[PDB]
Amino acid sequence: HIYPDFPTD
Amino acid sequence: CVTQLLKDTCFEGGDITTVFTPSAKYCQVVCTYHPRCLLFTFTAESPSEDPTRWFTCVLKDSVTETLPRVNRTAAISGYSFKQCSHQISACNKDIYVDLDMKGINYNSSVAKSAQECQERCTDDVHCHFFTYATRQFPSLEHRNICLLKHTQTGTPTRITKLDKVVSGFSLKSCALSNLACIRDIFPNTVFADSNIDSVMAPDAFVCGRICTHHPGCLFFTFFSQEWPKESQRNLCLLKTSESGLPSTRIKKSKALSGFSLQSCRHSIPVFCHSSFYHDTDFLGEELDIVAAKSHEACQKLCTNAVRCQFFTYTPAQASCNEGKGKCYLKLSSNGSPTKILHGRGGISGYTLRLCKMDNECTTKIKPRIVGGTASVRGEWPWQVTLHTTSPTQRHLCGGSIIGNQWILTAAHCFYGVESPKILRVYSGILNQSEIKEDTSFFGVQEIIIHDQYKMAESGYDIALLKLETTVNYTDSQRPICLPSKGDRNVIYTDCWVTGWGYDKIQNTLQKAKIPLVTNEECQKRYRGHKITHKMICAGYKGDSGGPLSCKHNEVWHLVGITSWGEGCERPGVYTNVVEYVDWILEKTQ
Ligand SMILES: *[C@@H]1O[C@H](CO[C@@H]2O[C@@H](C)[C@@H](O)[C@@H](O)[C@@H]2O)[C@@H](O[C@H]2O[C@H](CO)[C@@H](O)[C@H](O)[C@H]2NC(C)=O)[C@H](O)[C@H]1NC(C)=O
Ligand SMILES: *[C@@H]1O[C@H](CO)[C@@H](O)[C@H](O)[C@H]1NC(C)=O
Ligand SMILES: *[C@@H]1O[C@H](CO)[C@@H](O)[C@H](O)[C@H]1NC(C)=O
Ligand SMILES: *[C@H]1O[C@H](CO)[C@@H](O)[C@H](O)[C@H]1NC(C)=O
Repeated sequence: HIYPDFPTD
Repeated sequence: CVTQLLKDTCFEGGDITTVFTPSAKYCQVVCTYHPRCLLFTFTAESPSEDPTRWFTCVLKDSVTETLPRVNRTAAISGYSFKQCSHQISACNKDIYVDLDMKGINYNSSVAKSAQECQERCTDDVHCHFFTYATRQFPSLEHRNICLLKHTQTGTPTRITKLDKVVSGFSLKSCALSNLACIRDIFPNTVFADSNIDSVMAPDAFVCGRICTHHPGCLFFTFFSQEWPKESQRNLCLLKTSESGLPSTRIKKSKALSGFSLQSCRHSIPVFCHSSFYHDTDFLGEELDIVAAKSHEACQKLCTNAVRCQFFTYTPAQASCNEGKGKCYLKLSSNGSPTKILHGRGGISGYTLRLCKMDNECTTKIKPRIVGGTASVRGEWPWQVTLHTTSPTQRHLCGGSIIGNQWILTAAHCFYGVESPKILRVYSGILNQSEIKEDTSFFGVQEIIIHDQYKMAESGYDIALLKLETTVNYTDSQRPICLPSKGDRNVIYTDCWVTGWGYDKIQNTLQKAKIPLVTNEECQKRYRGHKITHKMICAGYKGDSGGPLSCKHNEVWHLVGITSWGEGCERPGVYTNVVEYVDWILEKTQ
């Protein structure tokens, strides 16, 4: 799995 | 060397490449370990440039070894440490708040704290850096999430500011990891897996050392000079897999295969190749050609030329001609020969400018055979004799130099010593009768005793002495390496106890090779008291706090401090140093 980044909001 | 930095200037051109660092301080480290970088310019977070320029670390080279400075806002300049003499460290304990470092995110998991996320990055076979979202992190499903990352280079591909998060690197390069190293090298074996890079290497040891300091190398395959295909001799192949282990072991002939040792980084030579390669010529770009009497002299001239990465000396050929050869100082874009030609008469090696990036306790020590029991100066240069001034100055116990300002010894050694000030550490000693009132000695500034220590038989029997004045290393006084946490499962089989027998002292230093014996085997002999994993035994003439030193793969390791022995039959018991690595490091930096 590749995970997405953390949210910029 | 211009060691500190230069706000707020910028070098002009000469760029090799551009990378991303959370700071100039780190930029300067990347520049040091890069094989061509001599200087660099970092760009800090600032009003003056778009976000997309922040954290830009530009590595550079110049033939004159410097560049034109120019004033510029929020730029920081510096030089690599290649020019410098003191030790050089990759370790970076920095946590960076509101900084998010980009890379291939391969693991998402929940973690107590940024700390415990760091422990996870460090303990993982792929992890370069992490980002950890804190419990004040707006998005409720992202709080407490520890994201693990890697890239090609070990540095992030991008850096961005992002509130309520913290990033940091793997502390593998401080000797903090628990990941086991595989020291086993497999002959006649090739691996198949993603080839992430490749170099030419004169042998499979250089190949493995390079694999170890290549951020993305987990294992490697080396094709020897005797390999069938002409085009691939001395080709060293740097591999990786997602499993992280090699999927397959194919048999073959004249290849050799093994693993990164990045976990065991201290305690193993890595950046330092001091062998000479006979009738071998290393191809690269020529930086100079000078006259010289020997290879040794060549190597020194290379070492003293900061752009030099390797050399070839062609001597007075045969035995005929003036004993003056040609020293070709060479260089490449990656610190390796572009090609390695056998059979052309040259003698080749590498620069030693490299060698101070290695742990001081990894130098060789100049041997002899065979016995036994007479030691001599130079032989056990980490051994110290630790003296007490009262009632009258006498050998209280043994200990071991492990740091510039550090001795490792037994806690039980300081039963009723009220004060550091009654203690004398003498190094370089052989005869005890050689110590006189004029003899030079180190004062102890402080005594750190494992707090959970009580009875020697109970365990936790370990003390650090911080010395008052640092030790200037020499053939007579040199540290010994701590075992690596990743060497836990290693089987030492060249072990030696040293000391003066302290009870009734002996004049000259004693040396006795002995054998470890398993805990179980020990437990069975020591009826009453338990024997924790935090001890280790041996047996089949050293003193308290004295070293149980084991030689593995050419490096000495301090495996045990002697604590309670009934032995020289019955086995001795020892503090199991490996188990107290975390502790020693915490206590010492
Ligand atoms: C993300 O990591 C999880 C934590 O396990 C550690 O993660 C890395 C440091 C890696 O070295 C791994 O081997 C470590 O053990 C991992 O899950 C493991 O632990 C969790 C509970 O914390 C548990 O849910 C899981 O069953 C455990 N076992 C294994 C070996 O992973 C998790 O799987 C990993 N994500 C993956 C592989 O997709
Ligand atoms: C150690 O002990 C005695 C000193 O009385 C001496 O005869 C012996 O040679 C000494 N060794 C060295 C190397 O000084
Ligand atoms: C360290 O190296 C040698 C030790 O013999 C000495 O010549 C030198 O002066 C020492 N000290 C320093 C601070 O350089
Ligand atoms: C940057 O350059 C000058 C030298 O030319 C230096 O003295 C000063 O700190 C900076 N310049 C100005 C104009 O302040």
